[PDB]
Amino acid sequence: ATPHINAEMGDFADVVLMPGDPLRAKYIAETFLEDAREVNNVRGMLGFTGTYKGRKISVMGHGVGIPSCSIYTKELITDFGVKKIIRVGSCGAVLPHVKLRDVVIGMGACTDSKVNRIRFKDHDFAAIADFDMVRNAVDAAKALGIDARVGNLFSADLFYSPDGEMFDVMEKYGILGVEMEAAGIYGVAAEFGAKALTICTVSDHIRTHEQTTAAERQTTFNDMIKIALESVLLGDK
Amino acid sequence: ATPHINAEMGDFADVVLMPGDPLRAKYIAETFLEDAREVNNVRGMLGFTGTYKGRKISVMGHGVGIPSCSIYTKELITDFGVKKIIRVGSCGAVLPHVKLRDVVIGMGACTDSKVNRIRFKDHDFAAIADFDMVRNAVDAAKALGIDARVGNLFSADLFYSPDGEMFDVMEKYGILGVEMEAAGIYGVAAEFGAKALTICTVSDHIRTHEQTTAAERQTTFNDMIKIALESVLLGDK
Amino acid sequence: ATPHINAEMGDFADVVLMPGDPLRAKYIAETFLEDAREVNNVRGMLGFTGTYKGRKISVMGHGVGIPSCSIYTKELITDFGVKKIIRVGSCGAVLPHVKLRDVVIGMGACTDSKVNRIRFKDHDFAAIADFDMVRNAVDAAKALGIDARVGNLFSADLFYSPDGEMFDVMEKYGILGVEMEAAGIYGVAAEFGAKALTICTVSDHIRTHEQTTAAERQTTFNDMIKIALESVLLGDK
Amino acid sequence: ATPHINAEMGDFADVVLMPGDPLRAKYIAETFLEDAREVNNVRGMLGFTGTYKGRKISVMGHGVGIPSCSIYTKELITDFGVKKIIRVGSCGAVLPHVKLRDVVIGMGACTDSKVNRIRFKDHDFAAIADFDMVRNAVDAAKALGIDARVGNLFSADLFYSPDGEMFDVMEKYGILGVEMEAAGIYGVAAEFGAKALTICTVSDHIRTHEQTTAAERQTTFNDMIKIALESVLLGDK
Amino acid sequence: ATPHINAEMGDFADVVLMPGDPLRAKYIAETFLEDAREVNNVRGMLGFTGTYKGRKISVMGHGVGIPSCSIYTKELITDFGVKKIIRVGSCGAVLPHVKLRDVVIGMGACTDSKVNRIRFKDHDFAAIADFDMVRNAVDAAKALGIDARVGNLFSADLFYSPDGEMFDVMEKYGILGVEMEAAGIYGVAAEFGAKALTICTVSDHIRTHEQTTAAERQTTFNDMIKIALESVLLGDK
Amino acid sequence: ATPHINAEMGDFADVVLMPGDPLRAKYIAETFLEDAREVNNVRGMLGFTGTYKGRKISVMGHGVGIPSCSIYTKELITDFGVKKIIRVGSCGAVLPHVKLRDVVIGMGACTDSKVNRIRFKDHDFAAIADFDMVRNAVDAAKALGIDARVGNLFSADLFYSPDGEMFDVMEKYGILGVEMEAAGIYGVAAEFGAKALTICTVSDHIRTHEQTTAAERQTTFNDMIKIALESVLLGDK
Ligand SMILES: Cc1ncnc2c1ncn2[C@H]1C[C@H](O)[C@@H](CO)O1
Ligand SMILES: Cc1ncnc2c1ncn2[C@H]1C[C@H](O)[C@@H](CO)O1
Ligand SMILES: Cc1ncnc2c1ncn2[C@H]1C[C@H](O)[C@@H](CO)O1
Ligand SMILES: Cc1ncnc2c1ncn2[C@H]1C[C@H](O)[C@@H](CO)O1
Ligand SMILES: Cc1ncnc2c1ncn2[C@H]1C[C@H](O)[C@@H](CO)O1
Ligand SMILES: Cc1ncnc2c1ncn2[C@H]1C[C@H](O)[C@@H](CO)O1
Repeated sequence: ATPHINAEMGDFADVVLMPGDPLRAKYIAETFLEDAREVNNVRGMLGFTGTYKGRKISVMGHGVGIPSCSIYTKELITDFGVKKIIRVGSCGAVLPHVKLRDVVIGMGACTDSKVNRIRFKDHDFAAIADFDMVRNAVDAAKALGIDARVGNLFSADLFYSPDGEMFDVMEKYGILGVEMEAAGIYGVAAEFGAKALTICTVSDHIRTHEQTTAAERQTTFNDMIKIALESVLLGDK
Repeated sequence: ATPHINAEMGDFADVVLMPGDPLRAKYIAETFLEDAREVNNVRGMLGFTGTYKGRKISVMGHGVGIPSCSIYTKELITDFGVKKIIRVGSCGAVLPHVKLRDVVIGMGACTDSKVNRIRFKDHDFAAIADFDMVRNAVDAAKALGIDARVGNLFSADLFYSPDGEMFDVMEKYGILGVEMEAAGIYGVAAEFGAKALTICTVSDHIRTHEQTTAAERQTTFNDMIKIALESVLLGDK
Repeated sequence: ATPHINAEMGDFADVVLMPGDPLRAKYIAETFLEDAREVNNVRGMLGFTGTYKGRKISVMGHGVGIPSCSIYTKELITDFGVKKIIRVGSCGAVLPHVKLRDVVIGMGACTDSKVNRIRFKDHDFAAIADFDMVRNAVDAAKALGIDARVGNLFSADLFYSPDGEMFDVMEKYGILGVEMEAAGIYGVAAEFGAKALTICTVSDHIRTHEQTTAAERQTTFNDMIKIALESVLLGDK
Repeated sequence: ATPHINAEMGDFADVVLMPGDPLRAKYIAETFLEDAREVNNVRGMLGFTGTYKGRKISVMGHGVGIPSCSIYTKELITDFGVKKIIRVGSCGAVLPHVKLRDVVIGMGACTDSKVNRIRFKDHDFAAIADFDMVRNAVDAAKALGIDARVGNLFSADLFYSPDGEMFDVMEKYGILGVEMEAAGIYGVAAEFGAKALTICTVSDHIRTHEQTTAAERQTTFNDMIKIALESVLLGDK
Repeated sequence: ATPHINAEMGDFADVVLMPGDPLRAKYIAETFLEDAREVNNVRGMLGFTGTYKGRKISVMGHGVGIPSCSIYTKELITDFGVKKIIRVGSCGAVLPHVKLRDVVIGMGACTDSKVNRIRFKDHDFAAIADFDMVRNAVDAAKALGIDARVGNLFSADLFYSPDGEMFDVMEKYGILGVEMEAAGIYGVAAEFGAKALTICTVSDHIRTHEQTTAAERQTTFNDMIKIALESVLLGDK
Repeated sequence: ATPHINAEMGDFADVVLMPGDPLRAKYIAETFLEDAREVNNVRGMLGFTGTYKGRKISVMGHGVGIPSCSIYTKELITDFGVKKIIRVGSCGAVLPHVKLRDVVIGMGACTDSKVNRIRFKDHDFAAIADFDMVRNAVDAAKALGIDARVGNLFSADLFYSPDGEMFDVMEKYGILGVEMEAAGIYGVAAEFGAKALTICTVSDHIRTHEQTTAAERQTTFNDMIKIALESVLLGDK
């Protein structure tokens, strides 16, 4: 057991999907996983383990922010033998052509956090996902009839940033989505020799304000989970 | 309502206690508050509002990490008229004389996060608590027969830091406890003109390893809540 | 003796009040101290030792700037057994509400200097004063019927800064006064294990642009001194 | 024409392969391109344009260092309509498993330079290659039965660094190869909206200390070129 | 008059020699200048104006540290028509071959202060002296038969630096002397359009720990003054 | 031989003139040196050795950028006995009074590169040239009747800087010319124990956008060469 995970080696699959909303852990378990079992409840961060088409998979939230997800991803890697971590969440878009409900795959992740500089002797560490996982997610999406967008995400420490102009810089450099974990998870993965990938659906615009019915979300959300799960099966091949 | 708080102005008291463990919100509500009511459940972050000796008070978790707590504290201040925020949690000690179960009041808060530099034009912003709140907590503790320790806390972005030596620097500079929110909350308070204070009980040593029975914790925890709540009443005077 | 202080262990009291102007030290000693004697003259940085209501007390200028006061405070602590240092000076206001002749107690101090970053491994070190000393100062003020504002000061390296935009930043984040020593003195207090406090009187308002020099301004300066001196008496008890 | 390129819009193909050694460009053009003609000679930075299996292709050295390649890639993109840039060079390994003659595809690139910080408001910009170009390169390698490692490269500013400790840091975080251009080229691609990729062959192992120069090493260099050229053909389809 | 100087235009010469210690300014005036007249006493920072071989000259202390010297140099340049500032202070030696009483001309000045970074958008500003003034000092020394090393000085913010290893870095890069003003004075000269030069007398050796001993605190301190004064005459010619 | 130079000790003179463009190195050799002999061709970075008025002299390109020039200067200093490096390149003017064809002597060199910060523990290293070499150039110019400004140069990493406003900062602080090597060369000279000086010919004006036009690309470029060569002779004397 670890400080934030009351479980033992083997309780988690070697692949773990992690939503930002804690409530989504249970939802994913009862909707996509078979024969699921609870493996953690520490601090209310419910963790589950089951199988998807025979493949063992676990699901558990990571909390909002690099600090929070750095804890869970780290403990899972070093103490529970986790090899892959797929973050499934939302993101705000700064580009005009990126619309709500669009699926973005963060091959890379910029950030204004200092965690990676702390790790890389104050130099620039390119926080990146595992290449194979990226391609697995892209193909999985294609197979479902979805055209995902692959590029850079921006992991912000402040949802309410005082530097509004930074969003302009993000757009100017091709940032596809703004979230709050990617860079941190990728940093942890590199630090402890694991693999990671972040998949997000555009929840809103950081310049205007589009609209998406309640159904659209729940539907696109299921689509994102399917992409993640099927990407794992492609990876196993 | 806000992105992370599904409530309206008035649903929260002007004073809010915020634990790091989400589960503690409900516990505090049913143990110390009277006539409590649920005011939020978004993303599973239960929020409650009641009265303590006639004084209106709300309680709700803030999540682990500066990013997470910066969201909640901000939304509460700007959209729900909150004037005071008291964080109640745990902390790791680096000083030999600071023992487990000790109560530490963070008058100041150092950090390795970049949020404050982002706010202060890359200069040094002294993340501090409201002075009156600090003295209210100190006196409240005294009245309960508890000698609190007042000084600097260190808000770390990484629970599992690669820079072990930094803990040596912390000890050399009088850091009383290492946690993961203070500096961020104090930053938000200064940014939006509110008042904040962080109170923590030593959960462990970052050099050795003492011991505290399960009872000791639950007991000292109740003590910390009492200190916080009574400090509010002293502030009202 | 030291390179900057030509005196011997014992000449100084364990409590030293330090104004920026060395001629101000002479003023303080002759005005408030009984049986005072000059204990230092090096570089014209006058130092004195006498008694206030029977208590042994010393006063000595610290020169302008963090680099200057860092030397004198350090030497007083490591070579003259000084346990407490109270800076009594002036500052410029940036807050509309902060008026001329207002007494400000710097519980914390922000800064443009990099001295604390050098000390704190390039991270954010919250330069704060000793809690008890702040409490004694506030209680002393109250006793004298003098209102006192407790908060953050800003220790600038350049009295004539090339970027006036920082002033709006200070105002936005609640800085009570701009001086040039507090942050440095607190760094030294932490590094060498001593206690320090900074008290200042608003001599000018950078906002409406206005200085203060008259019987009223000189009356307020004396009040600050009285606050400092009486605060140590309360501390002794 | 430009200050560094004495040619006209149309002389270069929309895809340019760029080695660090200008003499290497001559080698590539004569070895793989048909009906190739020199399109630039300024500063001895030879440039050529020809066809590979009917496809118009150009090759031109980029000089050593981020500052050098930043100029040429920028000009090619903004003044010569170049849409894709493929860097084909060498790198030094730090990972025990990465062997000599191994082909490394830099999906991302870390760095000691501050060029991207200047571009990204002093925050962390993840310098990454174009996903499709990386995918085409990997598929091309596969077709040639050539194994290829996809990951992070490290673009150093100093071939002779004063701090060898950074090498252990690179190894700990999985850097596949150390070169001196990738991070800069990716920054330029992002700033000016173009697509770029860096491919390299391990010419030396900084670990066991060993270079590679022979028929086998030259065979591997040609494979990298073949990979690059064939990757563009796949992209066209 | 200015904030820190009670005088009027014309009270100072167009060239001002400035030692860190006000008492040394007084010594210089009484020893080298004829018709010496005190022009300032604010904060005890003595300033004098007189003649040397018919040439009007001023000498005034600047206090310890960059923040202090920046004030006086600025005011002199913008309100008193000062064209040349020649600092005549002391310094600590780091190089083995540099001994006490040695004269050093700082054509350049390194520093760990943030003032120049504040002025130069966080980039590296090479704080250098006026070339003509440098040559004048060299020639002056030659004529007087006094040895003088021309090179880089280090302007430290902390006389009692917590980073001892930095001295090794200074030595490796040939820093001739360690003081606390050069880089700042040069920053002001460039910002406010004036010329400056720093000349120092090795006061002590940082390695051997040998301070200014013997009656060699005069003649040597005088050599520096002689050179500075004679350098001015050469410049006038 | 070295990694980037195919030659042996003795193949180069103890003094090497270095232009950024290899072709200009070739021009210098054939135009100013007798018995010119090509000593290197690796990567096309032409190097030559011959005699000028009886004095053995070498000239070799260093490529564009700090990373490039650092390599060649380093290798020459540690493996070929080079004692003096005199860069003879071009530069862009920011000051209104500086016109094309103007000669500039960089006694100092500012920069936005991180190389010196890497060498100097993130502090400010004043990248300066060798004083004697500077004076030799001034005197040489005087004798030849060629005007020359002695001052600060700016070594930029990005020829196509995204920060246009920085040019205004350069101008305000009197930067004579903008190039891409000075600060780096000086960093190497100090690190590896050698002497260097950078002389540049205003190639274009950053404001007016006037490039090197007319047949004035020779005689002027020659003045620079004449000064550099004659400065060496003076130094030998
Ligand atoms: C403006 C902004 N910044 C950061 N994250 C944002 C955002 N707008 C939306 N998000 C998304 C992604 C986060 O992970 C999530 C936080 O609730 O919402
Ligand atoms: C080593 C370390 N770092 C940061 N926080 C620590 C810690 N040891 C204990 N804590 C405490 C305070 C945090 O808020 C909490 C996280 O679960 O545990
Ligand atoms: C407006 C302002 N800025 C910086 N320092 C100030 C100030 N007003 C007063 N001071 C204080 C601190 C210094 O020690 C001194 C400088 O005049 O007075
Ligand atoms: C070990 C090492 N370090 C830095 N750059 C290296 C390298 N091995 C190869 N390179 C590459 C990138 C440059 O363009 C060039 C320098 O020799 O080769
Ligand atoms: C060892 C050392 N470090 C820093 N500054 C030093 C020094 N020795 C002498 N000085 C100089 C510069 C200051 O202005 C002055 C303070 O005593 O002496
Ligand atoms: C305008 C400008 N900016 C940066 N470097 C410049 C320049 N004009 C000329 N140069 C110089 C220095 C480089 O080594 C070379 C590149 O063309 O010319």
